Amino acid sequence: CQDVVQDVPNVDVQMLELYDRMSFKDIDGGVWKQGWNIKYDPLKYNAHHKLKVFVVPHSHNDPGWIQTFEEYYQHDTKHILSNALRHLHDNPEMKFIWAEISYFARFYHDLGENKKLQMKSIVKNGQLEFVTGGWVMPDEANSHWRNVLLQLTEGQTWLKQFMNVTPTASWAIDPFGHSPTMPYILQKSGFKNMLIQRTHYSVKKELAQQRQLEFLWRQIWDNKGDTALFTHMMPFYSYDIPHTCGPDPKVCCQFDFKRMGLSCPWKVPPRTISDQNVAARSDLLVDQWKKKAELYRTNVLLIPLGDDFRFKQNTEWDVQRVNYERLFEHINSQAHFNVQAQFGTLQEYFDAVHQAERAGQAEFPTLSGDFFTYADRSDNYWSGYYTSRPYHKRMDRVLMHYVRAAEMLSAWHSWDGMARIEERLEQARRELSLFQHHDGITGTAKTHVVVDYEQRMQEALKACQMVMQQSVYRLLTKPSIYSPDFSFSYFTLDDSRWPGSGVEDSRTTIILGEDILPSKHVVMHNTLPHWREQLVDFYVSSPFVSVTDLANNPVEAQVSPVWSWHHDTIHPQGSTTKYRIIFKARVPPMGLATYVLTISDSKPEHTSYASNLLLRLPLGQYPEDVKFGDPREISLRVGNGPTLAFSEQGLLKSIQLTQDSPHVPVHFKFLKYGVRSHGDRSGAYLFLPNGPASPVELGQPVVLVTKGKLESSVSVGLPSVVHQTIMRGGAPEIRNLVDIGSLDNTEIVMRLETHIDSGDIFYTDLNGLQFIKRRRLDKLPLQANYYPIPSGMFIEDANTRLTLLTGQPLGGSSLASGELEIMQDRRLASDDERGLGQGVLDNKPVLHIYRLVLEKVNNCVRPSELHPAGYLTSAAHKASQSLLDPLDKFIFAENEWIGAQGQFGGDHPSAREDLDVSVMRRLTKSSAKTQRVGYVLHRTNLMQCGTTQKLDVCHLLPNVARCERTTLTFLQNLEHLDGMVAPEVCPMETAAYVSSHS
Ligand SMILES: [Zn+2]
Repeated sequence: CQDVVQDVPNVDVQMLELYDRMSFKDIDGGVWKQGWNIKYDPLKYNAHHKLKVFVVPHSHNDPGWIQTFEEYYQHDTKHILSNALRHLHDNPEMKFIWAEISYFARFYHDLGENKKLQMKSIVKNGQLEFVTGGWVMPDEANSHWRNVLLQLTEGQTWLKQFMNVTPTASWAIDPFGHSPTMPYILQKSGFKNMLIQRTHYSVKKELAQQRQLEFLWRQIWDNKGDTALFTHMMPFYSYDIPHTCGPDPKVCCQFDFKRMGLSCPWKVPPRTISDQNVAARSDLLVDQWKKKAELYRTNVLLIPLGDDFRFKQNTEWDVQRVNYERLFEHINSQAHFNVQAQFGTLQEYFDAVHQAERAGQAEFPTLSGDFFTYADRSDNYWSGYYTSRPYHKRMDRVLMHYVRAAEMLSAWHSWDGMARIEERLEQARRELSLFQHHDGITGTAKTHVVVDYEQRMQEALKACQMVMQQSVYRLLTKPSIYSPDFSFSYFTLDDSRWPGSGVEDSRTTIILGEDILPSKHVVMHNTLPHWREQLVDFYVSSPFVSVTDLANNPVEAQVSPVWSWHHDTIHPQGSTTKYRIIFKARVPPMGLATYVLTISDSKPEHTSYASNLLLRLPLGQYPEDVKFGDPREISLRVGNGPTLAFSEQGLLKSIQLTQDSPHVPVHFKFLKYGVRSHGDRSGAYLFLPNGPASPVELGQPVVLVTKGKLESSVSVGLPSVVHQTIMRGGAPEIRNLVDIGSLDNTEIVMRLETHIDSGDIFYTDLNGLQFIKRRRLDKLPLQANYYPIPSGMFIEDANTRLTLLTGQPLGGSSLASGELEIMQDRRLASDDERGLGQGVLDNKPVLHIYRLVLEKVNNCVRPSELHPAGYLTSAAHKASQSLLDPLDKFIFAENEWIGAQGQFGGDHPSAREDLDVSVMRRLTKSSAKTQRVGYVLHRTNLMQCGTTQKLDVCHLLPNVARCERTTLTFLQNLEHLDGMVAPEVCPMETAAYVSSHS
């Protein structure tokens, strides 16, 4: 294994380093507004050194944006794919690339066998080429790497199954900035090349000037270069035809033949190509191509030809094909051009580029880093969509976990097709895959489309719950008794965090009575491959409840009241009819644990009761009366864990890690950003703040303090936010119920203030996979120092680190030494002129979840001050795991459960803490005679600060007949393991394995 901590990779372009030494001047470059007047030596070209031009037709299809998936399918996409099948069949020389397999599967399954075979013929002979072959073209900022791999797998599994093709070239023309997570996953999924477009105009100029627009993109920690993937960055402002022929859009627009009810903004229309004008038209176009070609190191030129939902009308196919063919015929026949031009595919471009490389014609630079935050012009930084529609951003992480749990729980067995496990899991995977779209999770779609995504994800959650509860009943019911009704609800799921009782009062109360129903079985699932102890809670009808395991061993518990917050002043009310029972569940690796909740007369031996302090109320049978008092400071400690001090407004002010350590200042504060009155308006995409954020007036808010042996919390009702700090004996958990209400042109930010001597350095993660060093640049505007916070952010000095872990992707920064900040929600009256044609006025209450880890790092082995990566501690990693993959809770639905067992997976290996089974998925239905199960293993890298059994997934299921290391999609064998043991994986590596069973 490589050391990813001590050694810094040597790369030609390191983006943090490049950023430091770039000026980012927005100079008028001429016809190429953000570049320069490109010049080439015409004697560069001759009969032995021709320019080879591939013109690659394409159609950018959004699976939701202005219209829903189905609306676009019926209005646009089904016509584009009908016409592609017809025109390509009829015209053997015509080419077309297709990215979105969600639309292609929708279309293909509706074809007659004749058309299906015709479709197969144009794929087989390379006329229609799939690029990436993901379900969608995903967002790269907010997306979790697990969901990027899921949507890739869903698209490529469809292509392999129905078209017997696996793309090895990626096409990502529209995501709003680019992540090195994409090459990481692509290169471990068999890919050889990828293409990107939306990178900062100053980065385009800078790389273009050095012909570094093609590069071997490696991971920021990769010393060896084994992660390297060949990347083509397109050089200009758009993927549209005016911005793809060459540097001058006024010329390129004349070669978009559909613009004869569309026109050219530069007011020179395209002209039909004739024998009268082909010599002149060809001279104009080839001059553009030769300028584009000066930006690249080979004599092979990519000329994309398309735009949004193009190639819809058969006459657009005619007018583009016939005019380009007249140009190609003229140019190829005229030796003075020294060009060979033709319709081509993306793979054809890359193949030719690598042929040129192998022949010594070019050697390509190496690059590490990311391409956030994107600006398409001036100060228009796209950091807005890191936060837009945060409700659905949170929903993404919930559904991610439920799909993982449902696939893992159901994987243990083969299921009868009558159970419809495969149908439910396929629905769940596709709704979540669809939401990865760059107008889904981004929050950049119209309100009615956001509603479609929400309803799709809600059906997906329901599908996962049905699979999970059937699976748990099977895993924990004696095989001699197990006799399932596949339509029956054996368990209901209990989720304290989604949507959140403050968002929807939906959690079921377990109603117990010595009369009516004395006891209830509950079951916890642990998707992680190690023993886990976590506090769990349930709603109960009485406070006099005792916890046992199934062996009747008592379990210490705490009962708290059920609190909710109300307006008219924001104040808490307490239930008289339901209570929280809280206890520590101990659950095996990838396993289940059964407990029993039992009512009594009065206070049981092993259940404690929390005190309640209301600073500024009956609780039925709750045996401790609520104490009252004036606003004042408070200090709480749970177990041996940290001591937290709170202001008289119920906001953290300091953390003491240990009894004999200092009171470290850590202040939470809420602030607000506004919208510019004059010039560019913030919208779904753009963050254009009218200066630094302003404190929110908190007034005299009501602070609720609940104190118990197992769990304590401070809650305050602030304007727009019910803020809560929960303590369970480690890093505290922060919950914000965010209701931005009617606060038009407002962004609400949560800031932490410390004396940590961070300076201009902070760390943010990419797709929950890796932490990247950021440097705050005063030469860039505020919105440019905003980065994606998909799962966490941290600041540190020589001695101290503060890490904030998130349960949802949000936008954030460190805008000053010792600060972190993270946006909670945004309400924007104005459109930001990127085509959505509305503001963001559909806000709804969302419960945001966080863990806050203050740590001493002076005895941690940290990377060199030159390393572009950071790494979490054990504590911060486990805290992230708590948020993303908590224990699942199941309440047995019926009065009695015959055959009930107490534990599943007691014999499962407890793997090293830095190892995860990201995916466990059964690949075969019951009717297959060799059953197959896919595993994705990810090993992170944790900082060694000076403090388990081997996991072989090949042997997790019995009767293993063989085991293959595969691509992450499971679609190709990479290494036969004669041994049928999976070798363990290196730090920051991800490997896939498929086990076969007889
Ligand atoms: Zn798009």
